[PDB]
Amino acid sequence: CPICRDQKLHVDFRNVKLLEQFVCAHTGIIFHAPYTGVCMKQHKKLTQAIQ
Amino acid sequence: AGSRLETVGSIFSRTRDLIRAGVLKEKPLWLDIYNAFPPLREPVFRRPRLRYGKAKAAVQDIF
Amino acid sequence: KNRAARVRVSKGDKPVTYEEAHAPHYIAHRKGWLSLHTGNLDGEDHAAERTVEDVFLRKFMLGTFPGCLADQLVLKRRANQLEICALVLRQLPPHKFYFLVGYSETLLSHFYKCPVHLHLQTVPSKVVYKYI
Amino acid sequence: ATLNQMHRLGPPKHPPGKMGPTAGRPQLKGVVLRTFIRKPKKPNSANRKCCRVRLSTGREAVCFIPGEGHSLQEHHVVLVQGGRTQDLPGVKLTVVRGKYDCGHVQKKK
Amino acid sequence: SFFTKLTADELWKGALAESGAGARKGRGKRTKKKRRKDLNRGQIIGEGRHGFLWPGLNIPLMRNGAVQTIAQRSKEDQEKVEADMVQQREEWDRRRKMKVKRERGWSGNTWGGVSLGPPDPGPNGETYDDFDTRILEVRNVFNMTAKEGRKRSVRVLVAVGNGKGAAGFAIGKATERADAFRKAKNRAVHYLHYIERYEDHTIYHDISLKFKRTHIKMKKQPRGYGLHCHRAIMTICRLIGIKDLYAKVSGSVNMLNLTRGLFLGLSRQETHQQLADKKSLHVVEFREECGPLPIVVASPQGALRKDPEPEDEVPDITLDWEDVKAAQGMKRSVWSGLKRAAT
RNA sequence: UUCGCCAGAGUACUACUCGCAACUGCCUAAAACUCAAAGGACUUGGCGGUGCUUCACAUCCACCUAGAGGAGCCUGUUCUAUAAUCGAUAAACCCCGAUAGACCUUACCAACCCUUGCCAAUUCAGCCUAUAUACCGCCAUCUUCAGCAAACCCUAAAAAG
RNA sequence: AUGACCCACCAAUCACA
Ligand SMILES: [Mg+2]
Ligand SMILES: [Mg+2]
Ligand SMILES: [Mg+2]
Ligand SMILES: [Mg+2]
Ligand SMILES: [Mg+2]
Ligand SMILES: [Mg+2]
Ligand SMILES: [Mg+2]
Ligand SMILES: [Mg+2]
Ligand SMILES: [Mg+2]
Ligand SMILES: [Mg+2]
Ligand SMILES: [Mg+2]
Ligand SMILES: [Mg+2]
Ligand SMILES: [Mg+2]
Ligand SMILES: [Mg+2]
Ligand SMILES: [Mg+2]
Ligand SMILES: [Mg+2]
Ligand SMILES: [Mg+2]
Ligand SMILES: [Mg+2]
Ligand SMILES: [Mg+2]
Ligand SMILES: [Mg+2]
Ligand SMILES: [Mg+2]
Ligand SMILES: [Mg+2]
Ligand SMILES: [Mg+2]
Ligand SMILES: [Mg+2]
Ligand SMILES: [Mg+2]
Ligand SMILES: [Mg+2]
Ligand SMILES: [Zn+2]
Repeated sequence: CPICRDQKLHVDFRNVKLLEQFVCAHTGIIFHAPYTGVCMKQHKKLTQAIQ
Repeated sequence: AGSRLETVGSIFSRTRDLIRAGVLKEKPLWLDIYNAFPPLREPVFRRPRLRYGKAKAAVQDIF
Repeated sequence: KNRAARVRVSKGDKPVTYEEAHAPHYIAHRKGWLSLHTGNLDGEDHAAERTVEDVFLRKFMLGTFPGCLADQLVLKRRANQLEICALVLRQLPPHKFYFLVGYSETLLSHFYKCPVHLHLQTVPSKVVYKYI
Repeated sequence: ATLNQMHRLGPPKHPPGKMGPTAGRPQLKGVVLRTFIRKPKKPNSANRKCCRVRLSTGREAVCFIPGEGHSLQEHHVVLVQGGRTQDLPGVKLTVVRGKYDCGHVQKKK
Repeated sequence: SFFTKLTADELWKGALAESGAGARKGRGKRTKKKRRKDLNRGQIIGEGRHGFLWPGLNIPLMRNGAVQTIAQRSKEDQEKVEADMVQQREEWDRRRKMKVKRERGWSGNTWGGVSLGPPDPGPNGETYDDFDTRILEVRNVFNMTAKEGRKRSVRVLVAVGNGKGAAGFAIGKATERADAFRKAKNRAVHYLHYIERYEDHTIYHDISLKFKRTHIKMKKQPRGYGLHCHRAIMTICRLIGIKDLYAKVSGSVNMLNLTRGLFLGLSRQETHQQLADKKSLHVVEFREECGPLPIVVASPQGALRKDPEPEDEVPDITLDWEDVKAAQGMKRSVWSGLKRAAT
């Protein structure tokens, strides 16, 4: 994936600069996993993190 | 380069627009002159259909 | 269609030497003879010997100066000595050229039992007559 | 059509799926009557091993045996399934390899 | 047997058999491939496996200010040299068997969607590095010739654009694929359109056009809804700079009629300023997210009307049964909601 | 504004029904099964015992001269024949590869022999073995035919011209 | 008057550190 190919990327609630990429700018909704292409595990991880 | 579509617009239109898009980097002479004293009708292409049915021309005979 | 010693027309990019651009029917008309010797004249002898000698010289020279031979060899035979004259691309350092000149001239002199001269003319790139 | 005519016919209705060789079931169980061989159609040729089976629905039908080599005799029960074999005209069924009396293809020994 | 031998060029020309009659009518398959390797590539003058060292060739002429004599390498030294040469061959075989990656356009074997990179500089020195070109359709096309019988030309259809609103397409045709690519690029740059973009992402207003047998229907989206379109239209849009769009093509999907039809359609957009001017009114935009607040988009330079527009209780407009079916929730297709990758 | 019709191709202006002064009939009109197309218009070729013009210069007819096809020989094919080469084999083979076979040539047949067995070296020499439908080399042929082809430009689209 | 079947266009380099 985008997220799991680069191990230095960490999904926390803390880095907003990373999480921001997975939210729409205008619509403020979270992209579904296919749009981006992350694996379901990390997509769930992300959703919780953004929460 | 430029735009060879004769049918799409006036030469004015295409030229101004191609400048607008930053494609054409030099303004041509006739442009400024054109803007200054433009022609009565926009020189846009038009297809000459044959009239049909009841339609006729408007031309008045001179008497 | 005659095919002999012809260089066929390509898409129009093909570089062609003055020699290669002329089909056999032009010999003695436009291009001249790559060899000269007495043997083929009316009353004369040992044509066969000189022919074989010739063939061996072209082969030998082509292998001794790999990649640097521009056009086919010129072989002049005069009163028992053969002057070989060649068009050579500049590839080697003049060290290698003089080494091969001396090596050759001596080698062939001892092979064919006659004095052999070698004359190198040097050229930047294959001279181009046509297309290109 | 016009609005009246479209009112009068109702909207178009999708016709129910017409039923095939397995009668809408995924497999069928059947006994082998005969084992034989059929040539394919014109453009491309071989000779394909088929059998004739009688199926639990009582209907008797030609069926095809996949893989290279097989052991099948009369009275063997097999399990057949729906894939149609493109070469063979008329042959709409396929033996399931690896069930009942048709064993998996034995790797060369 | 020494006379019996030949030149390398002769031997390769012989072995490759490119000039035979098999190659011409396509009398043999394309999966069969063999290549010519230079056999002089790694060799040096003077080098032989007997191991000699010649003063002018292998080794420098003078060592320590004197003339080196003719000499021969040790057995093991020659062993190492041949090891080196063998490893060189193996290295060149390692380089040759590696195939460079081709960025896939739409599908792996499609040329569609692929980038050709910037068109070539015009004769005046005029240079476009801002333009990209994408291939839309490559096709092997035939013509029956008196002599040769079937004769195979490639014809490609290509589109260029700078992303800033100028794009155009053209078609080019030649015996060689490479050649048609070049031709269609360089030709495309000559027919450019200007596409007016609302706020530089969408089009201005909904478009429906029937070009020949192709119907394109496009709808103007808000900021976030990226490029939902036939794949060709997405390609062209990305070249224009149109970032948010919805288009459904019906009838014949033929590629040339599609891009002609599309460009015609987009060209014929009527800007808000143009509308303002022909009606002589303010054109005012109501966003849904901004509430009742009346954003004034365009104002009629010149004299504004004091006359209100006639209020039509019920409008007479052509309606598409597709849009109406969409609005009322009668579109149940399993293919429509699908999650797709990003634009 | 209406009405009548049309949901791939075959099967099929068919099988069964109802009605009909029709009794080898009209009307109405399926399915199994088979196929992955079937269709419409065009484009460039090629072809036409299609028409109209213009020709043929040893050339078709009209015409001129000398021959072949019948005889003997000479020489080549095909067959048949031999233990006993190969190649050409409509035009574009047939005194052709051969401006050349008693031994040699020679590739064939039969007996016999020899196995680092032409060379500086080489688990290597050597092969007239198979494939001319893998080929280079040489050619034949349309042909004393006039076209082929890169680079461009044009066409309410371009297969191509 | 006649003249099995089958025949065709879906792969990319070289050169340098
Ligand atoms: Mg086949
Ligand atoms: Mg199957
Ligand atoms: Mg089991
Ligand atoms: Mg793939
Ligand atoms: Mg329909
Ligand atoms: Mg039917
Ligand atoms: Mg009838
Ligand atoms: Mg009937
Ligand atoms: Mg009935
Ligand atoms: Mg005659
Ligand atoms: Mg006589
Ligand atoms: Mg006679
Ligand atoms: Mg006679
Ligand atoms: Mg014979
Ligand atoms: Mg043979
Ligand atoms: Mg034969
Ligand atoms: Mg023939
Ligand atoms: Mg003999
Ligand atoms: Mg003998
Ligand atoms: Mg032999
Ligand atoms: Mg041949
Ligand atoms: Mg000419
Ligand atoms: Mg047209
Ligand atoms: Mg042309
Ligand atoms: Mg018959
Ligand atoms: Mg036939
Ligand atoms: Zn992942």
